[PDB]
Amino acid sequence: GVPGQVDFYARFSPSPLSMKQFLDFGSCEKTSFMFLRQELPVRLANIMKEISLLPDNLLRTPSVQLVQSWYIQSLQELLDFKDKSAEDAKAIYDFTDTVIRIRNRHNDVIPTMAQGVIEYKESFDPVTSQNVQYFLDRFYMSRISIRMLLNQHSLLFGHIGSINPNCNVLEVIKDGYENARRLCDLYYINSPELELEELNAKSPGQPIQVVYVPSHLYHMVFELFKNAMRATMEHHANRGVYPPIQVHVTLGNEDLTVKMSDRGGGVPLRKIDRLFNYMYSTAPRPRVETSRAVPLAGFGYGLPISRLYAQYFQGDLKLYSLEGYGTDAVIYIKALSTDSIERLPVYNKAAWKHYNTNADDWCVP
Amino acid sequence: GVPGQVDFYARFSPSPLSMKQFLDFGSCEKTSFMFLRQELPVRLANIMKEISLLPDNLLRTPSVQLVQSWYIQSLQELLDFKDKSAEDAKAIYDFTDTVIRIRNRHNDVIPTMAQGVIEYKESFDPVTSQNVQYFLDRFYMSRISIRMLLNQHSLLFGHIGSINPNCNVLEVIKDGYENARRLCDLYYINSPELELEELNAKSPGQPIQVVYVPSHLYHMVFELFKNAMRATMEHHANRGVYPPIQVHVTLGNEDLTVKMSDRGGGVPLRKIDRLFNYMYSTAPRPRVETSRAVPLAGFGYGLPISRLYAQYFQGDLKLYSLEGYGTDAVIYIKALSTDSIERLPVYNKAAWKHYNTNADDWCVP
Ligand SMILES: [K+]
Ligand SMILES: [K+]
Repeated sequence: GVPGQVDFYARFSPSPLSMKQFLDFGSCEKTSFMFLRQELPVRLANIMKEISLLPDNLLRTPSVQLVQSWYIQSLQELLDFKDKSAEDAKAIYDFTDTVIRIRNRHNDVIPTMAQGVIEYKESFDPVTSQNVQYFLDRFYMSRISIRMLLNQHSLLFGHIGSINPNCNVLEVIKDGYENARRLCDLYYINSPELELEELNAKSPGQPIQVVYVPSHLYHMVFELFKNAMRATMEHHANRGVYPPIQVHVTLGNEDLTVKMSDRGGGVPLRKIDRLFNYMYSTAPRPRVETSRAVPLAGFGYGLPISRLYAQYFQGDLKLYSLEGYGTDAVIYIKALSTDSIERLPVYNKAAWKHYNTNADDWCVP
Repeated sequence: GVPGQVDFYARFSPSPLSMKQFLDFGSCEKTSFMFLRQELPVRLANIMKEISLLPDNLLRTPSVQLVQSWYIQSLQELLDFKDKSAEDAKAIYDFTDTVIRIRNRHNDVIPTMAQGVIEYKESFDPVTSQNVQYFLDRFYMSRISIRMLLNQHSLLFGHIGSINPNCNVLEVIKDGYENARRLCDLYYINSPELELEELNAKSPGQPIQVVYVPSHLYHMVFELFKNAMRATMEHHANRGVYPPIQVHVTLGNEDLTVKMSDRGGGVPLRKIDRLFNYMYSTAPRPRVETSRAVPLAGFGYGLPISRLYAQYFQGDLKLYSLEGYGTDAVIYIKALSTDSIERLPVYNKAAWKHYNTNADDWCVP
């Protein structure tokens, strides 16, 4: 059975790696094969059990059925190697090929799962919508983790893979700003300027670098800029004077922090968490047949996924807004590669109970 | 039995009031009596069941035994009225006297419970210390609620009680600043200046007022100033140049926000929650027999209790710090009295399970 393969591997826990451990891999293709031939089936199988717990009307959508079919095909291909000899040179070539194969094929899972959620809302619940939120954080975090392993192995055996041991933080920030700004200019015919301030408390006046995945940092800052820009342009639309977006970067002993500050009018505290809510953030997918500029907010789960990127390596992404004034968004990244450990979801009794269960200890307002 | 009185009333839930409802009371002593003769025993009894669930070595301390004895005496005195005639003028005089009696006697519960926690740490656990954190938020929130009812009734029948329908927010802030500053000058022989900015988005350039309890707002800002000041003076000690504390007040449609910003060097994200942790924040009580200035941090649970004040009426108090640079503390208050509903703990099966129970669904770092 294919349910049997899934059940067997889902019993196991994923094995989180530190950023330092990823970095030591890039220094032996055989040592990666032995790791990944178990780890990948375990990671795939754990998340696949949760897909199965989705509301039937979500599960049954064309998009989710497509995504599930991809996971099933991927598992079966990796489980073709379970016994195949560790000493065999063809098998490891075939593995690195299968990994490269799987990586370079399904870049589309994130918007496709997001289409499934649209298909779900369109044809059809508050009880099960808590399940959807729980699942999607776990699914997308799992995906980040699985993609990380596929990317490292394909880059090394196909800068230490996708890790830059010396990630230039301000450079990434400025690239994120310029790319967001181009989109802002397109949609609003104007855009806020950037004011960038830095403090290396660790070593004052020296460049701020960390061991990091640059494309992760990019996704986070690019998405935050888009959000800051939209808030700014929509708030000050009447005045025609648009306050800059202010970014403060600090390297401390333990935390790299990127604070992004806008004067876009804020959101009250009751509402601010909606920005991280999949069911609320499920906006229409921009249509192909138009020359009209793409809006800076909408489809694609930019903010919730940005936060998952922060949290993946034990960082965080927090928003706090002052309604009527503006918003601060703060990225927290671990300054030390040894503190940077994968945050991985695991399927077990506790995960299953979350889908099948549900603060009585406080009086309701 | 006295356990029996407690059990009977603890079955009931506390009945949270809105700020608007408190305000309508002050417009009929008889209508308050009928309310409080049930509500007070219910509130006392619910919290008393949780005191009983404390670790034995905490429960048995002299200080906690004293506090429990006060709760027991208070309950017994209010339950002297349960049947006594609602139409009787002497009984209502005797009730308003009993309420006034109870209020004007035990102003000391908060440091006394905090002494109990010192006595507990001194002579004696990580499992039960989660119970202590859970209890103390609930106990101190309960206390705020019970004191509120005692204060309203004693003020009205002994500005709408302790509620000011037109609380001048900046005035309270400046009073909090000056009082903190005097203590800062005493301990550090210097202090940061205040920079105060305001925005009434609701009605631009008009004074910012809300329906609120001024002494609650005072406690919050005074405690935050002390914290901002200590961080500032201790960070910049070598330079002898001390950056101002910057406060931004905004009235929006739904939220009154007070942002307090310091350049006191911050705390990494791993540690920032310790400021709200009772067992970690349990510092030595300042000794009487000295002329040495009292430190701005230490004994008394200022920050955790400040946050309980914010949350009591559906507000919040959040900290976010940039390690190596500084910290923002944000008070969130409901702008509308009708959104301002008491947040009350309730004893039931769920509360009991919290003491007798214990994220397996994620991999540990
Ligand atoms: K598992
Ligand atoms: K109860």
